[PDB]
Amino acid sequence: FDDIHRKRMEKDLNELQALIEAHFENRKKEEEELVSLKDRIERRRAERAEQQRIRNEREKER
Amino acid sequence: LSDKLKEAETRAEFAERSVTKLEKSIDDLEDELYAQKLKYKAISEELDHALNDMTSI
Amino acid sequence: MDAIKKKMQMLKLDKENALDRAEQAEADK
Amino acid sequence: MDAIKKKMQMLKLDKENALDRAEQAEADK
Amino acid sequence: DEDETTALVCDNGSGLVKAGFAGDDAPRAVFPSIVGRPRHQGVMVGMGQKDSYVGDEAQSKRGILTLKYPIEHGIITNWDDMEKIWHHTFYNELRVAPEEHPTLLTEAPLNPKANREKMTQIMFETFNVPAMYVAIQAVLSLYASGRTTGIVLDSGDGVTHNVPIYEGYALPHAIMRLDLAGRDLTDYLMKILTERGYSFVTTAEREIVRDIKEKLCYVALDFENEMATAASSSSLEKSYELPDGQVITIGNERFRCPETLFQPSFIGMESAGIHETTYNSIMKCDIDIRKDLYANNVMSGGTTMYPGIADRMQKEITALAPSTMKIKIIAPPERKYSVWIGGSILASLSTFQQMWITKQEYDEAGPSIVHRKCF
Amino acid sequence: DEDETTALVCDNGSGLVKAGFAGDDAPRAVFPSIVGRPRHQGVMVGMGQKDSYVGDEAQSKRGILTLKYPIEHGIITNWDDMEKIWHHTFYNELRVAPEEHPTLLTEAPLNPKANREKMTQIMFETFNVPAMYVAIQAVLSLYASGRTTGIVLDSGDGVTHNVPIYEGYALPHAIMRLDLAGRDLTDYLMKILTERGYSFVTTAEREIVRDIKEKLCYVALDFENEMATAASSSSLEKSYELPDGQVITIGNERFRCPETLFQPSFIGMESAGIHETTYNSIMKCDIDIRKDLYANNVMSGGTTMYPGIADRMQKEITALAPSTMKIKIIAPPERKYSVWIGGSILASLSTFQQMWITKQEYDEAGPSIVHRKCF
Repeated sequence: FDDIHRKRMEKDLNELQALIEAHFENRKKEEEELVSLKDRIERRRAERAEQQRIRNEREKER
Repeated sequence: LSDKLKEAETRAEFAERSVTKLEKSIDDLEDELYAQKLKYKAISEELDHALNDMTSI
Repeated sequence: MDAIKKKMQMLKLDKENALDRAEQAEADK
Repeated sequence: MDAIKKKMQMLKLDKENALDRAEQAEADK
Repeated sequence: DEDETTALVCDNGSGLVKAGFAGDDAPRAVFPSIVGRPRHQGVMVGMGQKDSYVGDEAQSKRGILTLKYPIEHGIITNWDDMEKIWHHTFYNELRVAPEEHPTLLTEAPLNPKANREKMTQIMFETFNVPAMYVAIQAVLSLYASGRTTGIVLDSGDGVTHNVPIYEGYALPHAIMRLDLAGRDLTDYLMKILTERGYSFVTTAEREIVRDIKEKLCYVALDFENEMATAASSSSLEKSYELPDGQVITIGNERFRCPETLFQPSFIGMESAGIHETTYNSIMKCDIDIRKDLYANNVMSGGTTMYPGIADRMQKEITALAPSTMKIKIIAPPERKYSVWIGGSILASLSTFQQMWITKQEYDEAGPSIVHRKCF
Repeated sequence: DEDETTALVCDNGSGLVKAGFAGDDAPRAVFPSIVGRPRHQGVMVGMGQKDSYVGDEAQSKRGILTLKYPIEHGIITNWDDMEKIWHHTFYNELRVAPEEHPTLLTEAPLNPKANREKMTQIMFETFNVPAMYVAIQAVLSLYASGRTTGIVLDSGDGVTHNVPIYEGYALPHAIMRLDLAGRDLTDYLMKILTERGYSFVTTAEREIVRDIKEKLCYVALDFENEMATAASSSSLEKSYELPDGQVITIGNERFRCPETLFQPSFIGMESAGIHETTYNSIMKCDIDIRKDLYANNVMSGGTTMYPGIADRMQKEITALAPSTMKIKIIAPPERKYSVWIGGSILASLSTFQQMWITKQEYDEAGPSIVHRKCF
């Protein structure tokens, strides 16, 4: 019986460390990859938006 | 053709405007959304990370 | 707090049982 | 969370103290 | 899918039906005890649409359905709907046709004989089950909890039964059956939320209130003190998100609804509450029985999962009980799910194989046989 | 103009405003709960013209006004328009001033608490009434009809309440508050008159339809038979003359509208009708209560004045009810205005003079005080 309790702590603490790591790392990987990716998407969209604004001004003159 | 062009040009502008309006509302969506996306999961993550440790008593 | 839900049950039960034992151990006279 | 840390330790202590009291009182009785 | 004729097991209440197979330690699926029917005239053509929807279908399509429960206060009043529930429950999700497997259904100890007779008749004549048994819910709770002794409080949606069992024996003279249940608690919440400006009168609205109760409500260890602050300040209020994006904010009503279990007068019920109901069952048992029943208040059924109930029931009995005596509640996390599990345990006991009514004895005697064979 | 500080009594509903003084047997004046506003740009100079019109003024000048009702199915939301209605009711009709008289207002037993708090706040803060008392419409309905025991069927413009009272006590668990009312009948009739080729969508059109309903409608004892003949022959048609000289001839719509009270599905409501709610409110009461409530189903409010309504409900309740026992509907001529009369009865009881919130207790506690002082 008390071995059940020990097994529970063994899995919970192995899980705790796996979790502290997975909780943090899954977010740091997904989250930093996401902002890095979307920081670039945001910049590329802003660049394209500026280019289209310029393109629209050029057509207006045409 | 002039009317179709005016309508198409008007629509080219409205559709492109809708495209840049949505690209912007989407960016302004997604960007503000990623903030939620990056912080709601990181806050809740880290809360859960912390919970494994919070509960180590 | 899943960790707590179970640790809570474990400790409430273990302390209640230990306390029941403490009380009986003396109460039995 | 203070509630969980403080009570997990206190309930753990009620158990440990009660367990020792059971052994002690049982030895006396 | 099964490689043996294991019995199939279901706990069919006025609320939900838990189902799985004999020999497991958990149900495999849960369905609400609901059959839904459209209350509108179809305008479009070719959109399918059933005459009735069952279980989870009934709730998923509920926007235009009236939702009815075939079971009330522990018994089946509408068995045509239960047959659709059982086909769905046993065959669509568990994937087992009862024709090749025994079936165990449950009841309260004083549940009207007509209900155990119909449960037996339906499974033998509509589903062609090779064997049947109708089990006592209190027995099943004690098996699952590891007890042979205790007061079983099955405090669910239908009826609170409250039966003392000692060393495996029934003590029927001490049963305090009470017509106080989870369905009434929901009705009370609908009325007090109406007072707050959120009237609920339709099926969709009724199902919302039952969802509010299940997610926000609790009994509280000390009701009057909890109410004194909840009724005076926003600091004890909790919001709930309604299906259309609107919200409801709830204060003392959050615990006043569940409190009806301890104060039945809130719904016009002539009762002192579930803790005196429990206490009187202990009180009426023999003096060398009482000590074991005080130490074993067994929690099964719904409402047993309200915050503060396990601690409150032990405190309330302690307050009625003699001093010196140890009052204890049996209320583990696996609390209440003890009745389904017991059905599995009983169905699979080697000592219970002779208790199954076969579809031999059944046809010779008819469904009244359950009254002679199950207990 | 009164020579005594008699309480003022007023029923400020979603339909009509009834008012008079305590001790009389009728309201002195009755008018609609309406505040009207111009929906057009003025062009002539020196024309006077109000920003808003009240009661009969609102209807008299309605040709260019949009008309609003401050009370929504029994609750006050537009308190500013109601301040104008009360001022008009008291000063331009009764010729009284609340400052010199205690005032009694009334609401249904499951009416949201906000209604009682706002009515209390305005009468104390804008009218400086020396005292207030929010009464229960069900209490007042039985006082006027002469019962301590019975079911209040208050089927008026706002909401149908359906509450059993026994020996002066509420039996609240059996209240069937229903979202089916005279207000829905007006809108439903506008839609079925549209089916006949006479569309009605605007305020003026709504007021015309409310007049058609009040003068031409009935329910009938046997709906299907009345329907079969009305749908087949001009012999059951009745004309109505519109304000602009147009004439509308109405056939089975004359009763199909009102029939919604027994068949709520006509307006998309999930309900079995007013006779079933009456029946169930009794069936949920103890058997030593039911014998007195079935014999005393009591009508109050509008729609109870329709030909065939007391016989229609008594027939359906009797059909649902057990034999031997007698089922009866009490439907006195003091209909639609009987709750006002009940207000006069309550306001003038010697046993009621200790029930008033005074304008001392009010300011110390604020308007939430009504929730503790009245009931």
